[PDB]
Amino acid sequence: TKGPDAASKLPLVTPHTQCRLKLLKLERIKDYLLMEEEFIRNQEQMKPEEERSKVDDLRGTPMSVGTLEEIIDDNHAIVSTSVGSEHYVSILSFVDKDLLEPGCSVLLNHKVHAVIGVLMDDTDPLVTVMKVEKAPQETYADIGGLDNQIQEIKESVELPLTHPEYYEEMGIKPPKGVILYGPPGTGKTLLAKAVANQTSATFLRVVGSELIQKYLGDGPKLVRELFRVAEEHAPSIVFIDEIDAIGTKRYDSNSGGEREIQRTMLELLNQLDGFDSRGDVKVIMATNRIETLDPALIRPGRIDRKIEFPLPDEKTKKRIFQIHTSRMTLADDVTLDDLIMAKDDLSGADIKAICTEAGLMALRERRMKVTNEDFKKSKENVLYKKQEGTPEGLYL
Amino acid sequence: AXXXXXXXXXX
Amino acid sequence: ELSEEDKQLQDELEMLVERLGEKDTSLYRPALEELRRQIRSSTTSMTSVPKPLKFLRPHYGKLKEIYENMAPGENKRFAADIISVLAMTMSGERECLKYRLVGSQEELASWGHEYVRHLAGEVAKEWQELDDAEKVQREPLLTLVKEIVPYNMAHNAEHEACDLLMEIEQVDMLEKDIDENAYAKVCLYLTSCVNYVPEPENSALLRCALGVFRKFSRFPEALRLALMLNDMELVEDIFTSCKDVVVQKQMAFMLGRHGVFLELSEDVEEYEDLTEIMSNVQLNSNFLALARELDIMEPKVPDDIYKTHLENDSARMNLASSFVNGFVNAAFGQDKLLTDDGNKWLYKNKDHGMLSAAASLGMILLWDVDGGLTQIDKYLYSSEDYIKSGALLACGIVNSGVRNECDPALALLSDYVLHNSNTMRLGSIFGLGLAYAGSNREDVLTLLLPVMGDSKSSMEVAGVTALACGMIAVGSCNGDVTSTILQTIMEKSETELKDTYARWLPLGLGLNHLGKGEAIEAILAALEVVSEPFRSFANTLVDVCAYAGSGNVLKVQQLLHICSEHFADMGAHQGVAVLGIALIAMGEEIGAEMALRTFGHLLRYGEPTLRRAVPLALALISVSNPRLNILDTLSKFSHDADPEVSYNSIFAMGMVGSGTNNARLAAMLRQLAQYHAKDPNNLFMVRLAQGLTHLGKGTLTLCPYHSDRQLMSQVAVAGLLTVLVSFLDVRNIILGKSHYVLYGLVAAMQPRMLVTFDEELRPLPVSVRVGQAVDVVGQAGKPKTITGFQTHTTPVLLAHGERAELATEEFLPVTPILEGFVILRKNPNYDL
Amino acid sequence: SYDRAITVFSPDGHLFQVEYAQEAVKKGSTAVGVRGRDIVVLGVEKKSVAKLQDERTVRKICALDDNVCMAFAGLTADARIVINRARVECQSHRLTVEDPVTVEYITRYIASLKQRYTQSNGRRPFGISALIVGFDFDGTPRLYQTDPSGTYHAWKANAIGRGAKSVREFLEKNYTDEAIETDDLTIKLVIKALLEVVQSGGKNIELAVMRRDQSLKILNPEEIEKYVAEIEKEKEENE
Amino acid sequence: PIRALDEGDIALLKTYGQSTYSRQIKQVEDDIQQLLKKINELTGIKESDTGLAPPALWDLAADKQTLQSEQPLQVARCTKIINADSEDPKYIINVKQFAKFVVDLSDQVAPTDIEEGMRVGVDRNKYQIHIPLPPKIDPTVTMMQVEEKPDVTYSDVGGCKEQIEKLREVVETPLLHPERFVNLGIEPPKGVLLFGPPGTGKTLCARAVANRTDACFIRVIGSELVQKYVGEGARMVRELFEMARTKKACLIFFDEIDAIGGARFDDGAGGDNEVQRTMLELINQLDNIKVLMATNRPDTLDPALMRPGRLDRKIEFSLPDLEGRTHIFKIHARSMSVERDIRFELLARLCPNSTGAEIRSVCTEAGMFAIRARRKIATEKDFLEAVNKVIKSYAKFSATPRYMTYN
Amino acid sequence: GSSRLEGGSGGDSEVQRTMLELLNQLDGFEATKNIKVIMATNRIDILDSAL
Ligand SMILES: Nc1ncnc2c1ncn2[C@@H]1O[C@H](COP(=O)(O)OP(=O)(O)OP(=O)(O)O)[C@@H](O)[C@H]1O
Ligand SMILES: Nc1ncnc2c1ncn2[C@@H]1O[C@H](COP(=O)(O)OP(=O)(O)OP(=O)(O)O)[C@@H](O)[C@H]1O
Ligand SMILES: [Mg+2]
Ligand SMILES: [Mg+2]
Repeated sequence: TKGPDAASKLPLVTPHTQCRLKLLKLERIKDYLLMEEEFIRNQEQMKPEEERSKVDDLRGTPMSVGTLEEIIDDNHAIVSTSVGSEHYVSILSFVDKDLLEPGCSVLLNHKVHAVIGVLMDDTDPLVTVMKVEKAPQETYADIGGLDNQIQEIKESVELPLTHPEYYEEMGIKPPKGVILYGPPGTGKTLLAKAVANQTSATFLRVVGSELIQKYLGDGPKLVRELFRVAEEHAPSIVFIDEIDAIGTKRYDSNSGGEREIQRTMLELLNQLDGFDSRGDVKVIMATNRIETLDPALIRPGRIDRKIEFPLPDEKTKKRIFQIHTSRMTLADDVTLDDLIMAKDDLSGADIKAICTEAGLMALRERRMKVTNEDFKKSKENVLYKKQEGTPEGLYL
Repeated sequence: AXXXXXXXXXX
Repeated sequence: ELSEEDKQLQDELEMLVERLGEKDTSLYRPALEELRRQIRSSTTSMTSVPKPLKFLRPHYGKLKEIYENMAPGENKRFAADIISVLAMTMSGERECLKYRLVGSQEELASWGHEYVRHLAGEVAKEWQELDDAEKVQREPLLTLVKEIVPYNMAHNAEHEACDLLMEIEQVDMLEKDIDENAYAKVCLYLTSCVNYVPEPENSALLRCALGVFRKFSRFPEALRLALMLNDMELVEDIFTSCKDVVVQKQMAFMLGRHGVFLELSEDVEEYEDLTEIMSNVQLNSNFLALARELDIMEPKVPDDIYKTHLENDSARMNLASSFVNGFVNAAFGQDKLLTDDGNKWLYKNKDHGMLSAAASLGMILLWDVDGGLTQIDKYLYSSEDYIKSGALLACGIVNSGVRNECDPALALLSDYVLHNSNTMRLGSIFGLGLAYAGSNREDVLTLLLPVMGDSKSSMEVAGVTALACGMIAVGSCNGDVTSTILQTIMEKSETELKDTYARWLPLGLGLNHLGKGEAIEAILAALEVVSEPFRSFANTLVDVCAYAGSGNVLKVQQLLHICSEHFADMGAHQGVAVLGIALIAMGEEIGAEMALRTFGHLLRYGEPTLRRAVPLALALISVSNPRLNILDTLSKFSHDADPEVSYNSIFAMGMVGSGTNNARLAAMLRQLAQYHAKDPNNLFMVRLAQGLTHLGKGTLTLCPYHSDRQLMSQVAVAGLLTVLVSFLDVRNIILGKSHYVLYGLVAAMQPRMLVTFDEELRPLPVSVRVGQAVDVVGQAGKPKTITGFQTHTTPVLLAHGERAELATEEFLPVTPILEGFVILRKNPNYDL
Repeated sequence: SYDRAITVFSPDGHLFQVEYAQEAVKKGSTAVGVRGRDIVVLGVEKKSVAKLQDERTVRKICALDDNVCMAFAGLTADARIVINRARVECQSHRLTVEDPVTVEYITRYIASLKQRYTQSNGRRPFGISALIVGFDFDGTPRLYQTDPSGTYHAWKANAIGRGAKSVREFLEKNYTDEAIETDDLTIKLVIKALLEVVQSGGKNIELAVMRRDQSLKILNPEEIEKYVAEIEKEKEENE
Repeated sequence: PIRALDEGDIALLKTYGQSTYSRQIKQVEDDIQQLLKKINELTGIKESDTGLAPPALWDLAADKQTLQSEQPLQVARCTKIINADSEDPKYIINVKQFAKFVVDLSDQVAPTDIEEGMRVGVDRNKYQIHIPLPPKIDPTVTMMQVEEKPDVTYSDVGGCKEQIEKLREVVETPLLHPERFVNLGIEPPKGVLLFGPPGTGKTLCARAVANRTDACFIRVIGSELVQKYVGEGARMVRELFEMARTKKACLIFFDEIDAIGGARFDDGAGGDNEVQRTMLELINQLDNIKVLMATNRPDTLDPALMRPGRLDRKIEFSLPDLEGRTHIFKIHARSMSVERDIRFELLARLCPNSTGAEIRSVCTEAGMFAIRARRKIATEKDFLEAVNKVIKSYAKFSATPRYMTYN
Repeated sequence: GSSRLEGGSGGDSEVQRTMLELLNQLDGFEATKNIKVIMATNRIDILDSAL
């Protein structure tokens, strides 16, 4: 357990009004940053052998990496070369006959194959990029409304790590695995990007299409790797966004290609709740269509809390507006209620386009102050792709 | 009915 | 291109600029009047690009020169306004500013908000570029800041308004222009900007922002700042100016919570109540009061804390047993092991074991000079009278954090501070320091004076002795005490210094100089006499104590250099250096969180001595603050191979979790105990860490910061520094003969509670939406300062970084910042 | 696949077509029915004229008999056909038995009209949830609500159409014996109740009131405006 | 008429009205970002130690010797023994991937030590059989067997007493008392294929059988049996079953058989048939070794693999009846901090047609309602609030307006 | 990027998995800086509502 390799977030500078309080706080972050660079650089310069040097001479360069398969004697193991062959190499003294485990990736001498070192942390480049290093920059205060949905997603991924006493003092096991579903543009991924900017646990991410490799076993083996790293790195959250790509309803497909995707779902379906129960690895799926996921992948036990994200309500839509018109410069005549009240199913991604557009309709008239007409026009210009589709005047 | 099919690649 | 309106406007402006070619009488007055109208009309409009400025791309050389010749009177000035306004769009600042300086005056409002601010910047730019070499240019610039600043005050631009004055270096006028609807925005801003601002402007801002609180009779707010500057005189005036007793009462409760004592004249009504409130005699009643509502009066036992059932009698572990029955049940007024069979318990501790156990007797009962002092009647006179130091620390510890009119600490301790036995004296001086920490009382300071010069006193007596004096005169730079410390420090010999306990002598020097970096230039000058290493070591450590909480990146950069160096007499200077960054940077959250990254780098790229200090350094940064990132960081080094790092990391965990009852920290602590079961040194302190993480069943915090984390507690910062530096050499100090030093924290031990009382002091259970505090600086209107709301029925507990707001408008608290004990005044505005 | 027929039970004993049928009622305009001591008020919202069509051919509140008025939701085509049958039933029973119809009976017949259509295939249910209100009880006011399922229910106050959940919740917490105690007070409640109209226009609220042994009275858009104003004046106590 | 922003226009938009700190502040933010970028690179490379042993346990002088005298030996298999004259055997050895060679022993080995078929080590140069090698213990298959017994006991599996009894007569009873199945001469079903709606207790009745095994329980992953290289799927199937016959009282549990048990179909133009030939190597294998299988979707299994010649017994895990749901509840609530009184019988009738897991989330959500509001006792009112969110909240629409028909 | 059909025997399931990638790439967990897309189509009703 290497511990949570949490993201690296620089502190936050607020005020945002671009006031001197802002400059000073950025300077303070810069000052320590300049200071911190000083120590790193001044540590190599200020900083100005006969035991390891002998070891590196026995190893030589380069050093192959094959898979250990059997420890025949204490000083002999069979190592399979990187091509799938086998070899009855010799186990030298410097290697630790403890870390040497069947399945471990062993460093092999190049000329005379002989175990020389055990290469832990051999996680694929395809799953070591899945780890979020630079934390996203959208804090829970950037998400407006969704207080009922946020709390549901904060009692499975944040609270169970800060106040564990509550849950274990009551007999629950903290809910682990939440399916964020709802219409497109409601905030599913933003709430996810917000748990990464608050959590202190390794936040692996996927896109539900990354874990479908072409090779027959490349697929199910990347998932078995991702949940090996998430478990390895202690507190972790695996965010499989757009889960609909891999986990759709199983069916008797007459196409081998489609029988390998399902052979990857039936791995994510067993790497979550199957024999040999999990450790501490929460999973946050997202999907705009919960009506096509397999009844098993969202069966209570793997996805315990199905957070439903409806289109914004009138009160939320008014809070959504301010979070995106916080940095804008509205004139005194910009009374947002004229646009919010409409019965148009204005999603939360629509609201940020009625903000980008109403700010660009301002440059049209050469104004950095958006008046009230700049929103009326923008609402129409931003509200297509949905036109108007409904019944005729049948119902009274 | 008519079914288009994908495919993998046994290395 | 343009249109009929745009192209014509280009020509109309083009004709006006061209017509100024000659000296025709009807070309200067007529044309300049037109430019005045068109430029004014567009600029005094919406943010629309000022078409006059876009069309007008002419050169002022012809009009600037003729300006002089062409009617140096009004006709000259008019041209200046047209060119000046055209300058703001372009980059001619020096000329752009000086045109409004010399050209037509008129008024700033007539041009436009965008113009006004641009003149604001240039005025600040010119003033900064104008030094004390000449005020002739200053009077005009100063006149400009006279008018413009009122312009911002009205236009929601207080930020620029405060920003404008700060740039000028002079911020007096805000006093005269702040409206009843503005002081909150301005006063909040300065308090937020003051921390970052460097010396001496930061100090000037505090008083000025303090002043603004004065003009509008917001007395409690003036209190918080008055202490921030740590100047008593302004406190005394507000004490004197408070014709309202209730505000007088409250501002004493904030004066007390800071541990600040001002001799109250009998002319002030309710002197005893103010004295008793300031003396902190009423604290004990509330604390016990708080317990009865919370139902935590029952004392705990070490076995339950450790949870021996889940895990798969040496004198040492008995101490860890003795300590945990300290901190854990400390201040609760009753312990199930140290009050009934104590003679039996201690007897299984060999000397220093007895010292620790006896001292916990006093810390088990804090803030009761009677109950504790009566719980101080069965040991001290022990057959092994060596434990007398033990109860003497208990004697002194009980008086720590409080002041009794009868001066018990000096009475009992004085008769034994001269006791010949070395151990008898250790408790005397140390316990006395705890009792009167920050008192600065001349008597006790004087009585402690001979202790320094008493040659017969052993070094361990001396090291505590200098520490004891320092803890009494913390943050006052007491000339007598400093002289005694400064005179005493010089006389030290080189051979006697090389011992570890001489590591404490410089500590006493700084503790006198905590929070005043201006006066520490001299103190570092005097220390230069002594020879190294301790000359350099004292210099650094004295340097750190000077800048406690200053937020001085300069000293931090200076301090970081010392740690950065790669050299044994240099490592003591380094170790105090890393702890230096922790203390200096721990005022602001922005810097403090950044010091973590620097601490982390010092560990991966650090060396033996540094790697030991880093675990301690993190301790001061987040005392009683279970930030997961820091708590995790201590763990990953909680198993380290070096014994010192393993101990320090374990102690840091205890501090970070002090009083937080963090389950994760406990579970983390329990697992470590199993891992280190073999090594008594680790097991002792990992068991100790579980002890600190349950300080007062969590009902206490060692955080040196009060008042929304803004008001520093000087006496507190003294304590943590003693144990932390003393931990710089744990084996000789902690693992050695000095288990008692851990009682140094008792100075900063404070309660964290949310008990709401009615106006009559009866507990008034008021719905109080309490959650994570969110800054209201820069947020227009009535921003919510509490997030993650969780309505609690007071009394309530506020983990560090939490703020409580009275969710019922029925009452209007006298002091704006709801921390500690607040007098809730029933709202006259509320109607049922 | 158990939703493409009217007499095919789902695995869990559900008549899904009837359940789908009540989906039309949720898509009509809000129609609230509150019964008072001497004036049983029933209102219609979302009047939503087209600006170029006369509103006489829109009437949604119809008097089934001289003593019983019927305000419906659901789909208009079926609403006219149900009202016509009910109007014929109120007279026909009068001829068969001299005494005129009561409110409960007509509701029982209307529920008897709908039910016989949902019972057998090859016939689509009426998709209207009608509020049956009428003083004809000869002393006691009584307002019922039908259901395209076929069950008639008696409520002291109701809400049908697009917004029943909002209106109904706001109606329980504001209906009391004190409120109904006055006639003008009784109407003030419905105008307040339907004041939660989709846009709260205040101008698209139509309330009709019938009184003991009285005649129906479609409030004119001058008395309603006054009542809308008066209710607004009463609501002006917030400040 | 959307006039394009003229260059003259752009200059003003960006300077007119600018807050005098704008250029500076935006400079500060830009400085930080580049500064952070540089900060990582100077330290981003974190040493990844390579598993060297402590300095004490080194023999560096002898280590140079092993690398110098000892030589790498390719691991091969003797596929035949020609026995040219019975005095010059001329063994044929397979080098796995290299090729098939007719080799002869190095003098060190004994002619009688290399028996046909046993793994034989050869020399890189001439391929002379230098040393015999132990039979192949698969690195993956060996890890498959559940070395740590699952903690779930049989008392945790509720409402499936007749389904557990039916399993205990095929997986436990014929393995502990092989005398009731002999007296009547009934051939014990040597495999059951647990099927049921997802989340009814298939894998819990699997871990439960593991906690009381007395056998060697092998947990077949499903993923590992589908390997990239052709054939390596079947090679694993054999090396698992082979690892069972060697053991006495071995149980194999192929969880999620759908992975490698899809209905056959000609798709040879692709790697799918690779997986299919891995099943046909499992169908041959199946038809003291008991076999279990779990499949939430049995209909996708090959008819051949569900015949009563391979999977003699098919236990159906149905949705619990009421007398079992009140029992599934008490099993998961025995550790909850519930108020003594809870009418669990009542909570069983509010979860109609609910699986054995959604009963669990009702117990897990019940507390979460008791944690949201600071009550340390999860009262009954919470559960009804729980059954509204776990079961009802996702059961169906069936709502008041459309439910005033049922009374 | 035509509307996502229900996964089954006959239904676009691979042009879908690449649609769910572009869908995430443009506005996904990782924000994109300075990349712009100019899709051009004829029928605008047959695209999935996420695109
Ligand atoms: N409730 C909300 N409050 C504030 N911003 C919101 C809200 N809902 C959506 N947004 C905005 O939506 C933007 C993008 O939408 P988001 O990433 O949340 O969608 P999604 O759930 O990932 O959608 P999809 O189904 O297409 O994957 C964010 O930048 C965010 O500012
Ligand atoms: N009938 C049940 N009785 C008790 N617990 C159950 C029951 N059904 C599910 N559970 C709970 O759910 C866990 C796993 O559910 P289960 O074993 O049924 O999964 P599964 O049938 O393998 O699902 P899938 O077939 O989709 O993989 C059990 O360990 C237990 O905690
Ligand atoms: Mg998304
Ligand atoms: Mg299973």
